[PDB]
Amino acid sequence: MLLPKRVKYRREHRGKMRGRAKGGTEVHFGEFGIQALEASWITNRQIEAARIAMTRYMKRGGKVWIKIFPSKPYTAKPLEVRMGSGKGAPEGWVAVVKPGKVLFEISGVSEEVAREALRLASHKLPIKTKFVKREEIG
Amino acid sequence: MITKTSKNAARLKRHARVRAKLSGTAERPRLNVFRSNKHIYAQIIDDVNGVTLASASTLDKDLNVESTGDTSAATKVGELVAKRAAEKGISDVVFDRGGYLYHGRVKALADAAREAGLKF
Amino acid sequence: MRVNITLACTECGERNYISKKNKRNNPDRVEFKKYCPRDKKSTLHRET
Amino acid sequence: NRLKEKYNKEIAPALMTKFNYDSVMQVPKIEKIVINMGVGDAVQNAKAIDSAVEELTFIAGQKPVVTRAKKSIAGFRLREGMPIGAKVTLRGERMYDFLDKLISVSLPRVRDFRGVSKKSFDGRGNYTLGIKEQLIFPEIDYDKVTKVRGMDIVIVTTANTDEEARELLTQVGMPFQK
Amino acid sequence: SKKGVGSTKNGRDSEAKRLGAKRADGQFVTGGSILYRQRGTKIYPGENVGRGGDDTLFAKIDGTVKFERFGRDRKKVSVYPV
RNA sequence: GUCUUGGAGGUAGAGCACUGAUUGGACUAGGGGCCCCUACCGGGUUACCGAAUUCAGUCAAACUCCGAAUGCCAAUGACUU
RNA sequence: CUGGGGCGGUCGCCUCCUAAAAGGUAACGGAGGCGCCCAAAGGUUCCCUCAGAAUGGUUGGAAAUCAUUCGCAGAGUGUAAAGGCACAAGGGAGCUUGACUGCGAGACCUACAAGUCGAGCAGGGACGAAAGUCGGGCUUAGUGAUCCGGUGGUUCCGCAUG
RNA sequence: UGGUGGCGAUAGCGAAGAGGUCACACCCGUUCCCAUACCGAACACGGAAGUUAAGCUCUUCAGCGCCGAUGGUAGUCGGGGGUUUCCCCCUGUGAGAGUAGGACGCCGCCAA
Repeated sequence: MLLPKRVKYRREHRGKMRGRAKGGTEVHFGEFGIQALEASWITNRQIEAARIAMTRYMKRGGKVWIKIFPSKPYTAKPLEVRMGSGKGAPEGWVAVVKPGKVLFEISGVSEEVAREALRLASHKLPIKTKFVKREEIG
Repeated sequence: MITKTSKNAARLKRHARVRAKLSGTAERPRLNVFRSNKHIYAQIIDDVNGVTLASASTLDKDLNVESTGDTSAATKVGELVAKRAAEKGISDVVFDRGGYLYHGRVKALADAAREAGLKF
Repeated sequence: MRVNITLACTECGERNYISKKNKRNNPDRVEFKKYCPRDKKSTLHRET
Repeated sequence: NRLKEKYNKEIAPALMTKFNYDSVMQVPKIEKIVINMGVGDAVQNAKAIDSAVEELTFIAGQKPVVTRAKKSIAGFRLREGMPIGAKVTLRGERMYDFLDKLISVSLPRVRDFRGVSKKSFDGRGNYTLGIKEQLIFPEIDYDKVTKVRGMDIVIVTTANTDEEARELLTQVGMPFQK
Repeated sequence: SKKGVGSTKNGRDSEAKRLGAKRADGQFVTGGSILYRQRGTKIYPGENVGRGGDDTLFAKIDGTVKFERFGRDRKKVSVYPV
């Protein structure tokens, strides 16, 4: 449950999501994360559906990171009214999610805890996923 | 502690705002004054070419004063250099004020050029 | 208070202009000088 | 020239022998003193800013300049214009009679005067000095205004570090609080 | 059915006033013709170009038109004759 | 029209150079807590918020230090029409 | 005008975005403003450069002022966005009224009506030693046809002639 | 060696030495010519006691800022395909960042 504090504008365009994200296709702060696979809008409530239902399964766990952040106001005209006549009420918030962008990072956790604590948040997120760990070179 | 602008330092910030007003030549080369502490010079320059056409200074072993670095007797170079380009014949020149005030004895250099002939 | 009032001649008595001026900020019978073509020179032009 | 003949005879070589510099001219000096009223009539409602003229010209006959407010203030008076406090940024040889009127004449007319400002340097060489009284300076008349103000006097040195400047002012002989 | 809800608060727009390169890089250009309309000085004038009241660029003595660079990222219109 | 060549413009992309928004860590001006005392100066406890600043890392139609692909304006060499 | 109409709201002008790298380019799409103000906030000559921060001080305070470094601009630029500006178009002095008559080669834009830029000439100036600049405000808003009446001037006409 | 120019910070910030007879400098004074919202700091003026300290020149550094590739990718003209909020090839273009690297300057004119 997060929202941007004071935005430059209250009603914004919807954009065209395509291609790979500009950056952050690589978990680097913590150990294990989920990387998304499709392009989608992720609302505010679903990261709230994530940071809860990971700390269910992460009773004594490390810090849970979220590299996503919502800044796009998805917008509704009030229902059962005609087309046109002004752009509608800002219905809440919605985040920018390209495919390939590693969503979360979770640290202080072994393999086998991270294959279910990170799995159950992916049932709440509307995007097909894959588990992604780290790598050195480097 | 108090950092000061040198009298050469900020002077070329005052000189370039004259350089954005005049074209250097127009069969009329530009003419600047260099007022040092000791003795004061005069060159005849022109863009585009950058050719110093003819020149002298108060430092000149020919035609000494010999008061050397004081009032308009040191503007004999203002009389001399206009007589020097008079044999070039060129010209009714453009006059740079340098970064100094056209006041005297900086004015008195260019004063000495006009009855030495050159129309400006 | 801004009122557009002509600035007539004194050599000939001839209006010839419009100027913007303020009633408060310039309450006097204001006077500039301009060029009257029927007087061919620089000419004292009071407000009228 | 009693302060002026003081350091032009002994003080500038005395710092050279204390610790070195090249080029014996490389020695800090007295640069400039900026006397201030800062008053602004408290708060513009006197209306006499210009009362501070008569109060200031007899410290030294230097004509002063009222400092104009360079900003509009939301919490007090006023917007820009309507100046706030006077100023003499004196220099030169009138400098070296202002300070002879300070040390042995008017600075003991501070009532509890012993020594002062261990830390009032600006860190890198200026010397700040606040003044809270105005019977201090000698040609001020007690027959005159009888109203109470305050002042600053900002003594400026030449040294890079106030290390060298504080030790300069002690060769000047400035009574500090120790 | 329908309820009547408005309104839009934002419908207005100015008349579109034009800019851009009115000539090209290499044009013969008569005296006093407008090279390049500007809001300000987006490009400076050089040889035989003036500056208008709208700070516009227009050529005095005829000939070719070259768009140049000051250095580092600053353009400059000069007019070279035949 | 087609190739060469010259250009204007800040888009798609990108990245943070600014205008903003933002994740996390160090740093801690200020604050609160808790006590001592404050009858007052003040001090100590923070796994308490926290401005700057800094190490990384995200994102912008009304953000660009940068900037393509074509597209338009022409030249003079043609090769067709 | 209209996502049937009504009610609501808008009708014109300037700026931005949507606008697809020339330029335009729509909707009851997303933001602001405009029906003025400056006798100087105009012209010119000549100077100078910001905001914020830290350091210390007079009642001095989280900040009015004052000093030393930082500070390419985070300041201002009448008013609001875009562009632009420190060699200044930004601040300060002095002298001033070019906030100019007759124009105008030529261009830009476009249904037309319009609107915009102007090098250069003459008349006389202003500022400046000159060089030279000056036909209003850094630009882009702040304004509206025709008809009808009034005012100033008219080596114009005037109903057989004056 | 000084003065004036022309070239995109490859020219610059920063650190460190070295130079002054001549030149540029600080420096000295303010009766003059003229200035400060005040004042010989500046601006103006005439003089030569002191100086490398600062300016300025040269020399070393790549800490910063700058320039700047090749290859490869994002994007994309033009076809062609699809599982069509998007994705895939093929032809040609090709970014941005990064990087190999360059660079803390050249080229004049006059004057001694």
